Amino acid sequence: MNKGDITGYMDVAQVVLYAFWIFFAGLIIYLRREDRREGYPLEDAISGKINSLQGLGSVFSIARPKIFKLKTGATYAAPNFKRDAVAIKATRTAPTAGAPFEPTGNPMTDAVGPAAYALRDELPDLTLGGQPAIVPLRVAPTFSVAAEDTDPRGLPVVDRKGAVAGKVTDLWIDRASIAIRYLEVELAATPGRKVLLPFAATRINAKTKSKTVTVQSILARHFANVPTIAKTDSITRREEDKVMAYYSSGYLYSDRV
Amino acid sequence: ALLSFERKYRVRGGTLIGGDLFDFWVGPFYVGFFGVTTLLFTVLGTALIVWGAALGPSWTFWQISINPPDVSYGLAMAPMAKGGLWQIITFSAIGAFVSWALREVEICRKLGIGYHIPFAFGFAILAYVSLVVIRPVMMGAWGYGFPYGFMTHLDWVSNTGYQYANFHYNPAHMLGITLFFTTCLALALHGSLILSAANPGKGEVVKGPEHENTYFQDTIGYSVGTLGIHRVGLILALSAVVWSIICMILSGPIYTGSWPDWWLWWQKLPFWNH
Amino acid sequence: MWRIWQLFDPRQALVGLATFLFVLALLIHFILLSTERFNWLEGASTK
Amino acid sequence: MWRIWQLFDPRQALVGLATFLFVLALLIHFILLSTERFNWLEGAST
Amino acid sequence: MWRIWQLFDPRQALVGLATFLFVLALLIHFILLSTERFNWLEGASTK
Amino acid sequence: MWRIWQLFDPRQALVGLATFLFVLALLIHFILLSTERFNWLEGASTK
Amino acid sequence: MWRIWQLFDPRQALVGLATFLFVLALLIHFILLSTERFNWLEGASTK
Amino acid sequence: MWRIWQLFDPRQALVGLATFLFVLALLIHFILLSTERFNWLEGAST
Amino acid sequence: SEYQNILTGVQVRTAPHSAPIAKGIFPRLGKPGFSYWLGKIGDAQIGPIYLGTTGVLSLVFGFFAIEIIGFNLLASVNWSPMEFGRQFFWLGLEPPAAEYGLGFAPLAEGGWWQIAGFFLTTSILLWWVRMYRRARALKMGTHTAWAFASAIFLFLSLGFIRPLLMGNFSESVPFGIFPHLEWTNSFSLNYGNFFYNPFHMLSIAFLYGSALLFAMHGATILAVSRLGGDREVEQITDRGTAAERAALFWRWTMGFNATMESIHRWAWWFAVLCTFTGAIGILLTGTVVDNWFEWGVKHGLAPAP
Amino acid sequence: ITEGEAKEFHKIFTSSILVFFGVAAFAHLLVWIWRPWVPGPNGY
Amino acid sequence: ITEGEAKEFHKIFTSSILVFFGVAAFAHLLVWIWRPWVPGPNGY
Amino acid sequence: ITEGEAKEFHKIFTSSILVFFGVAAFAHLLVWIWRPWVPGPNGY
Amino acid sequence: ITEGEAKEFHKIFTSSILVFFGVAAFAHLLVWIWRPWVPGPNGY
Amino acid sequence: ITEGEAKEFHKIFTSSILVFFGVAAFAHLLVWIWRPWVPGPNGY
Amino acid sequence: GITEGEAKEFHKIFTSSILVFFGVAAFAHLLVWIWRPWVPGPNGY
Ligand SMILES: CCCCCCCCCCCCCC(=O)OC[C@H](COP(=O)(O)OCC(O)COP(=O)(O)OC[C@@H](COC(=O)CCCCCCCCCCCCC)OC(=O)CCCCCCCCCCCCC)OC(=O)CCCCCCCCCCCCC
Ligand code: 07D
Ligand code: 07D
Ligand code: 07D
Ligand SMILES: CC[C@H]1c2cc3[nH]c4c(c3C)C(=O)[C@H](C(=O)OC)c4c3nc(cc4[nH]c(cc(n2)[C@@H]1C)c(C(C)=O)c4C)[C@@H](C)[C@@H]3CCC(=O)OC/C=C(\C)CCC[C@H](C)CCC[C@H](C)CCCC(C)C
Ligand SMILES: CC[C@H]1c2cc3[nH]c4c(c3C)C(=O)[C@H](C(=O)OC)c4c3nc(cc4[nH]c(cc(n2)[C@@H]1C)c(C(C)=O)c4C)[C@@H](C)[C@@H]3CCC(=O)OC/C=C(\C)CCC[C@H](C)CCC[C@H](C)CCCC(C)C
Ligand SMILES: COC1=C(OC)C(=O)C(C/C=C(\C)CC/C=C(\C)CC/C=C(\C)CC/C=C(\C)CC/C=C(\C)CC/C=C(\C)CC/C=C(\C)CC/C=C(\C)CC/C=C(\C)CCC=C(C)C)=C(C)C1=O
Ligand SMILES: COC1=C(OC)C(=O)C(C/C=C(\C)CC/C=C(\C)CC/C=C(\C)CC/C=C(\C)CC/C=C(\C)CC/C=C(\C)CC/C=C(\C)CC/C=C(\C)CC/C=C(\C)CCC=C(C)C)=C(C)C1=O
Ligand SMILES: CCCCCCCC/C=C/CCCCCCCC(=O)O[C@H](COC(=O)CCCCCCCCCCCCCCC)COP(=O)(O)OC[C@@H](O)CO
Ligand SMILES: COC(C)(C)C/C=C/C(C)=C/C=C/C(C)=C/C=C/C(C)=C/C=C\C=C(C)\C=C\C=C(C)\C=C\C=C(C)\C=C\CC(C)(C)OC
Ligand SMILES: [Cl-]
Ligand SMILES: [Fe+3]
Repeated sequence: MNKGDITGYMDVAQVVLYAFWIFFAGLIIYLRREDRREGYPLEDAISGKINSLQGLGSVFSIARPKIFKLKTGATYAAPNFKRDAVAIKATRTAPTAGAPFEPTGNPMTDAVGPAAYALRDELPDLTLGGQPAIVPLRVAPTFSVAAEDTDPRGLPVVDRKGAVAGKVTDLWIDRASIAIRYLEVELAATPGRKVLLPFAATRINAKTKSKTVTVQSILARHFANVPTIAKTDSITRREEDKVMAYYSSGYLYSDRV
Repeated sequence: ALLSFERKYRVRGGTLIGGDLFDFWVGPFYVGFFGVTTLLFTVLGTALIVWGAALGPSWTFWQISINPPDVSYGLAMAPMAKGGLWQIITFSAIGAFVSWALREVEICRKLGIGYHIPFAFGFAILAYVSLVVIRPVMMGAWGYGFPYGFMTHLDWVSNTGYQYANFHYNPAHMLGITLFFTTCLALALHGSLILSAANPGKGEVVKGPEHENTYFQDTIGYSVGTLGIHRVGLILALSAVVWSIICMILSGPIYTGSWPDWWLWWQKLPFWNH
Repeated sequence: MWRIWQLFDPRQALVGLATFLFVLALLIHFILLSTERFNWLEGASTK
Repeated sequence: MWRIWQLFDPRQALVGLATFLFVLALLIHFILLSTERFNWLEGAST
Repeated sequence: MWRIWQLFDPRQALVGLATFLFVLALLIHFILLSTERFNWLEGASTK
Repeated sequence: MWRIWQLFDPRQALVGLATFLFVLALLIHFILLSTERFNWLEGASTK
Repeated sequence: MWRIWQLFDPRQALVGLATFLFVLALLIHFILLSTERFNWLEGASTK
Repeated sequence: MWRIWQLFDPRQALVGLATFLFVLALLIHFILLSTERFNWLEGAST
Repeated sequence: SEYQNILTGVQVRTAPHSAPIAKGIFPRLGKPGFSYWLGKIGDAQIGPIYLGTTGVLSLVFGFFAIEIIGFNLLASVNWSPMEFGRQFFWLGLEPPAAEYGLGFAPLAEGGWWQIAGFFLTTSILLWWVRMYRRARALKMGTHTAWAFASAIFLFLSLGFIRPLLMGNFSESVPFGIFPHLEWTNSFSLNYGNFFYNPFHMLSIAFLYGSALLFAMHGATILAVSRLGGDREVEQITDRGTAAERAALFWRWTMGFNATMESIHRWAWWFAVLCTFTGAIGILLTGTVVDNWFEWGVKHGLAPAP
Repeated sequence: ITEGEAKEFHKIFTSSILVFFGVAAFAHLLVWIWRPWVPGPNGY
Repeated sequence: ITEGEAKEFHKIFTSSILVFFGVAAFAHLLVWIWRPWVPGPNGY
Repeated sequence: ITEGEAKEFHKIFTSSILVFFGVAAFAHLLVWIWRPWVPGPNGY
Repeated sequence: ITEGEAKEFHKIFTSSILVFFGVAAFAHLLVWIWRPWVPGPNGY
Repeated sequence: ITEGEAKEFHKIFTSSILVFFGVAAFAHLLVWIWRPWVPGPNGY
Repeated sequence: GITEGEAKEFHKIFTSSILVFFGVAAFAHLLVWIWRPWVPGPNGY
């Protein structure tokens, strides 16, 4: 029956469906442009020169830089076209572009693989009030652990093999998100040395009365090499990245190093 | 080619099996041993699907359909032309999906991240395995599996639902639906909030966690926060799948009647059974 | 038995007990209203 | 029995009691409206 | 009795009371519209 | 009565009141249109 | 066996035990109401 | 065999057993109620 | 096992606070509370809620609609609370029959449904204005209101816009639990199986894709949560290793990846397109396609019967 | 809130509620005169 | 709100509510003259 | 609450609850006179 | 709660529960006189 | 919990189970007299 | 987490308790067998 027809065979529902397919293809192009605001252009794996297999859609592939305005009055561009140095403290196992790298030295201190981090700003994340967000409870007297929970302070810090790394001496809290981000651990060896421990790299074990912070990521010997921070009461985004990357590398490297 | 930050992460190691032999990249793709076995099962199962299309009556993509054996075969292996093809494709697909999950584990190991993604994908695999293995085994015939075809799997859904009079009345199906709708709602809200904070408008500075929490406190009186929403969004999607699996293990293996008639227990409760 | 008030707070006990006994009583009256014999508001005969 | 007001806050008590009594009263009037004998608005005969 | 205004904030009381009385009144007018005898807009007879 | 405006913000009062009265007025006009006798646009007879 | 109370908190134990025994009792009465023979409220004959 | 209580926490053993044994007992009573011969409440003939 | 970051073990407290907004007619209402179990999943603060003129309007219209529904449901069981509970899921308020067109039906014959539907519609559209204006007050983008507009477009298509195209309300949706399910069943059967409606197929693909994306994205952010990945807007404005490793996991897995910002656009568009393509599929049904299986046979979805 | 404020409110409240009940009683009387709502033994 | 501006608001409120009720009362009178809404014993 | 305020509240509470039950008892008596609600053996 | 405070509460609780059971027992007696709820062999 | 306190609780617990089982046994006896629940060979 | 004499103490009460539990159950099974046995003969029940 003639109701929907546009031609002998063509009809409105079919036309509306192809109009959707045209829209959806255009949307995928838009979405893929947004996906390319970090990391692009692509580079040759060996030389690091800007190269990749590209069609004529290359001309629409990467968007003009959008500018984010930060409440400090600084800005961030995306794409910024900044890229990592071509040289790293590792070498390929075979000369082909697809080959993996082997670390030249200690990968955890050389910051390669899961020990690698981004060169974030040497600035702390800020509260809406402009104060640094992540600070020890020593400096945030209005914060407290909820009365229902175990306070980590004074607990021993223990690795997966049962060696004591130290004791918890402070909590670093995020004033903006209202959460514990790090524990500040005084080391058992070189007593008086303090290191940050990412709180999500821990759990509290309380099956036995002398409850303890267990750390699966790294062994007790690795705590002495945890990256240091420049200030005693604030931490930059770069220092956060450096510390968190170090512990994330433990699952691959801690039985090597 | 590589992303501007990729090279420093492309280290050796993290493989579950096979050692160094497979530990390399083909363009953007990581290979590994489970990459190879992914390709093995993928090519086999795909070519067997195309073979089934060549055997069948049409090349119209929507109409192509590889069907399970007749229920009269029970759980025996059928002849290739009589449903055995569907059986080989099914176990090749299991091989492919399991290989894909284990390949993701190797990538997680190399990057020092947690295993949440292959774990979550394991619920997709379990849902597929429930429909093509567990349910037909408990019902005693491979012929209860869904056919591999663009429209014919939807026909199987239709036939299977109306076999129980009206599938909307399955209580686990109602809960599965609720969680699927809630997942899409939560995703719409989560995508919107991050974009509204990152893109406040021309002449406005990027907003942070306090604004993010304040928007949903102002609108609906609660904020789950930036970590909680990813926990919730994951749990919602996985629970929707779990209840979908339950609704299908109920229908046929356990409960065989009309789902509308099941609810008559409610009207018979003694405090209102007048 | 007075030592049970060393086990339990009287404030909590009474609020819980009031809630329990009301719901129980409401349940029982609704059960009776579902019967032919004991629905007093409809008053079927004892044939 | 007056010591119950040392046990419980009168403000919470009266709000709870007023809510309880209203909902109970409304329930009973709805029950009666559903009957043949006691629906005063429909007024079936005896 | 006047001590009740020491016990309760009038700014909460009068809004809660106004809301309560409206919802009750709306319910009663709706109930009457549902009846034959008292649906004044429909205007059935009393034969 | 004027003391009410020190107890309540006059803006909050007028917004609440105007909201209530518009919704009520709209409800009543729709109710009358939903009737035979009082739907002035359809204009049925007084039979 | 008084050493049970050195394993288990009597307060928690009594709350759990009372909750279990109520739910069990309530189940058994509902089971009997479902039978012909033991539904005392309907009172079928012992033919 | 008392060494088993150094191996397993007695408090978990009792809570585990009580949970297991109740669920098992309740299952068996419901299985019997599903039979003509042993449903004592329906009481069919032999 | 390592910490999987699914539940917050130790959670902190502080004085409740929120971002400033300009003074309105109404302040933020309620005393902020905290609950322990919400603090395990997410933020603990059961914070204050904003009202405002649009909030008053939406709740008043919506309350009237809910009362009109609820009173009609209870009236349909002759006011019995026992039969109300016994029948609750089966109770519904039905639209008018087709002979009334789009004019006001008699109250008992769907006039109450028309009033309830209008008041519910108005309340929802006022809630859209609320979601919009709360973002502008916080100097945030309006993305949430525009996502909500897609859900509303399906709701309006179901309830009013298709009736407007059909010229009557008879196939509009009844207010009732099993009744709106029964409407969904009968609508598919009357128009020749909704599985063959391609826009229903699209709507399903985006519904499945939404659960796919949230499973992928939720698992991704938790996988990088020991690297600070849950701090997404900070990662958007200063790319950390968490955003780098999230990108590389997906690139190495499937050959391509998003950014920390753009994954939220993928999320936004998939959930939107579920209801948008849904609404189009409803508006084409009966207006231009009377039987979707027959349309499918014409366009090669199925062999000729 | 003082005793003086409470008693000031109370007397205005007492006046307002007695007005409201007076008008409601008048309304109920007129409705009863139109159609009473307690049925006899034989109904209405 | 001061007592001075409370009393001015109360004046304008008192005038406007009475005018609103006055127009509404006349509207009800005109509608009653057109079609009254209390039915007699035999209905309308 | 203090002993003195607890004692005081109990007085006004006692007066008002007795008034509430007194009015309810009168309401139940009138309804019983209209239509009693305990049926006989033959029903009503 | 002190020992004496527990013993005092137990006194008021004991009288209250016995009064509650006493009213309930009288209600059950009146209901039994109206219609007993244990059926004989022939049923009701 | 100290031994004397555990023994004190056990004394009252032991008394309570005996009362509870005693009442329940009396209840089961009366129900058995009304209608026994172990059927004979022919059933009930 | 418990000492030798403490494990032995628990074992003593456990051994008593389980024998009491099995003794009541064996009595219950005997009564049920006398009522209606649950091993069918060759002709069935
Ligand atoms: C053997 C088994 C094979 C099973 C089937 C597999 C299908 C997919 C093919 C997978 C293999 C592709 C390999 C490849 O392309 O490598 C390029 C790379 C050299 O490249 P390069 O130098 O590094 O430069 C590349 C770069 O410039 C390109 O740009 P960019 O980096 O921004 O993007 C990367 C591409 C990569 O894409 C892929 O690899 C495939 C992506 C997945 C396609 C899946 C299609 C089917 C699903 C439904 C589609 C739906 C589309 C709409 O990224 C993309 O293109 C991503 C596009 C994403 C669009 C998402 C849309 C979602 C919509 C969902 C549906 C909604 C419905 C309502 O190669 C080399 O280095 C040399 C050595 C390898 C040579 C490869 C030769 C060809 C292999 C073909 C395999 C056999 C295929 C049958
Ligand atoms: C339109 C202007 C211009 C034009 C010359 C051009 C033409 C073609 N492109 Mg393209 N494209 C252009 C621009 C551009 N392009 C892409 C991408 C991709 C990827 C994945 C996206 C996909 O799902 O595409 C969806 C469709 C979209 C985006 C529209 C262009 C493609 C069409 C109409 C071809 C569709 C027909 C097929 C048989 C299927 C092709 C294979 C797959 C999708 C796997 C995929 C392989 C692809 C295929 C092709 C083909 C076969 C052709 C032919 C026939 O000439 N294009 C995106 C990407 O990530 O690239 C790595 C992306 O960013 C981007 C940009 C900006
Ligand atoms: C007449 C039909 C009748 C009707 C009344 C009705 C209606 C509705 N229902 Mg239903 N339904 C009916 C019957 C019926 N219903 C279901 C199911 C559901 C679920 C589906 C999601 C799910 O399960 O995802 C389970 C997920 C799986 C199985 C995951 C599969 C994917 C995997 C492993 C990965 C595959 C990957 C590749 C192959 C790679 C390819 C290559 C490349 C891309 C390059 C969901 C909750 C649900 C929703 C609704 C709604 C919203 C409605 C509305 C609005 O009316 N229904 C199915 C299920 O539970 O399955 C476990 C099931 O089998 C079944 C039946 C027979
Ligand atoms: C026999 C049944 C038959 C069978 C073949 C089949 C089966 C399946 N289908 Mg389907 N379906 C059938 C019929 C059918 N199907 C749909 C729709 C869909 C979409 C809904 C998207 C959405 O988000 O909805 C859900 C969103 C809505 C409805 C819009 C947002 C909601 C709003 C604004 C309301 C806000 C609420 C308040 C403020 C509260 C007010 C309070 C009170 C009233 C008390 C979704 C993708 C989808 C899924 C599947 C699956 C998974 C299956 C499987 C596995 O079988 N189906 C709807 C539509 O868009 O159709 C194009 C629709 O109308 C319609 C019909 C009639
Ligand atoms: C469990 C929650 C949700 C979920 C999660 C999820 N899915 C996932 C992941 C996660 C977390 C991944 O990491 C993984 C991924 O890589 O995503 C990009 C994946 C994935 N989810 C996918 C799809 C998918 N997920 C779905 C559903 C869901 N996935 C759930 C809603 C659906 C539905 C409901 O329809 C689909 C289609 C893929 C994009 C991807 C897995 C890719 C993969 O396994 O690749 C290797 C295999 C192949 C390339 C092809 C193998 C071919 C076989 C040999 C034959 C298969 C034939 C088949 C049996 C029949 C087909 C006919 C149809 C018409 C029925
Ligand atoms: C993109 C598609 C998905 C989607 C998106 C979506 N939904 C949304 C949004 C978005 C982006 C919102 O912004 C909005 C929202 O607020 O989310 C939190 C909303 C929303 N999605 C909703 C529901 C919903 N979404 C659904 C689906 C979907 N939503 C899709 C999957 C579904 C279903 C069936 O799948 C439902 C049921 C709501 C929770 C919410 C919109 C709320 C709204 O409009 O409320 C209007 C008001 C009322 C209903 C009235 C309530 C009245 C109270 C009882 C008053 C009590 C107090 C008062 C003071 C009394 C006064 C009495 C006096 C007047 C006498
Ligand atoms: C960057 O990070 C971000 C955050 O932080 C900064 C965030 O915070 C959020 C925001 C997200 C959240 C706060 C939590 C999201 C969680 C979910 C979607 C999953 C669980 C569901 C909800 C929390 C409900 C969502 C809806 C809400 C809160 C209502 C919004 C609307 C109003 C307040 C007004 C109108 C609606 C009202 C008054 C109530 C609506 C109804 C319900 C909520 C359901 C009530 C239940 C029923 C009707 C019963 C149904 C079931 C029945 C009958 C049978 C079973 C019985 C039961 C009792 C269930 C995001 C997205 C985010 O990106
Ligand atoms: C924090 O925010 C996050 C981001 O980041 C910042 C993100 O990005 C994402 C990710 C999300 C998005 C980018 C959004 C878009 C995604 C979706 C909408 C989800 C749906 C996805 C798709 C539609 C894409 C589907 C594509 C898939 C599954 C990939 C298909 C590819 C293959 C099967 C090939 C795999 C390759 C392997 C195993 C190895 C290499 C092989 C080849 C390149 C080709 C074949 C092989 C050869 C040529 C040679 C080698 C062969 C051998 C040895 C074997 C030979 C023998 C044979 C038999 C073949 C998320 C979640 C996120 O939260
Ligand atoms: C001219 C004379 C010859 C001399 C030159 C010869 C040598 C050169 C040839 C290169 C072409 C082959 C490589 C193709 C990949 C090259 C890279 C690529 O993506 O190309 C696009 C086509 O991709 C692709 O079809 C990739 C396709 C991959 C998957 C193919 C599957 C085929 C089998 C299943 C089919 C049925 C499925 C079922 C259908 C129902 C086209 O560009 P386009 O700008 O959009 O790129 C996006 C980018 O530019 C954005 O930055
Ligand atoms: C007071 O105490 C409480 C709250 C307990 C009272 C009780 C409340 C209860 C129990 C309420 C229960 C409600 C239920 C069970 C609701 C179920 C609702 C469902 C499932 C609804 C599902 C879908 C409905 C849809 C999509 C309907 C949409 C209708 C629309 C959009 C209609 C619009 C109509 C218009 C605009 C009419 C225009 C015509 C005019 C009015 C202009 O002329 C006639
Ligand atoms: Cl966990
Ligand atoms: Fe996110």
